[PDB]
Amino acid sequence: HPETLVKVKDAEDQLGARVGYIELDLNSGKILESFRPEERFPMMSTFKVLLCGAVLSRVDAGQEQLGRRIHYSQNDLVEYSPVTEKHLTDGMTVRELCSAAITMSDNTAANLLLTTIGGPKELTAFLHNMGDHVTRLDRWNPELNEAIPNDERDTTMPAAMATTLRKLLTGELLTLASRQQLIDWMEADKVAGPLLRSALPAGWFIADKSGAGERGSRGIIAALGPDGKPSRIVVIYTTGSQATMDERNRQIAEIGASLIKHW
Ligand SMILES: *C(=O)[C@@H](NC(=O)Cc1ccccc1)[C@@H]1N[C@@H](C(=O)O)C(C)(C)S1
Repeated sequence: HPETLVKVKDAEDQLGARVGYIELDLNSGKILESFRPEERFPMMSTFKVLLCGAVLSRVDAGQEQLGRRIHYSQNDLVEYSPVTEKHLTDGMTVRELCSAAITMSDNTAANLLLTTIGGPKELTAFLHNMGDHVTRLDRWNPELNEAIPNDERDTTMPAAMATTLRKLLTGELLTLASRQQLIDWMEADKVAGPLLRSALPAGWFIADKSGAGERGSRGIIAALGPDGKPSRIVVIYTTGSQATMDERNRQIAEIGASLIKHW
């Protein structure tokens, strides 16, 4: 609905920055609405969903185990590791790391997992293999959040990310059990409150992943829908704003309000 695009443009005005947006039909893959669908934006923490998808693919293939324990030390800790920080002693399982990476956006968890699969080059290779020739991971946390203007590193495009998410959640890529696990992690996201969740009506379903980075970078990927089932994928990215975190959250939430209103 174009009324939503009105809000997206308004957000651009308010934030004084580019906003990338896409509304995708989960079932058919049809693009319902878009704004800057093919411009690059830093993925930030949204990459974690793809990372865990790759992990799950290995689990499916027998090359990885969810129960496998990973040990790390103070040395591996990076900024913002609320979960990993508390488990230095006993370590954490792959499953727990994906949970922390997705639900709490634990940066260290993500790094550990990245290493585990072979690094950014491998995640990228994984995406390429699934038909995503746009999305690329080049660095680890925290560098991947630099958001240097015009830098293609660690970026995606709203249309690419939407499409990839659709494949991950509904394609034959992962086994059903792994698909569900991924969705369950995204549904349990605990740090995305002020975003789309704030505009979500009761009884609706939401599986998401937020992210923030330098240079006013903020974004969210989500699968949502009424009556406890997802039916659309929404991707929203922004970068370049000088606005405060709260200002950025509000705009994203208002975008969500509009998309819900015009459902
Ligand atoms: C992913 O996007 C992570 N972001 C940061 O570590 C980058 C950052 C944030 C603020 C200032 C400077 C750099 C984790 N993702 C977000 C998100 O999910 O909202 C957090 C803020 C939780 S950290």
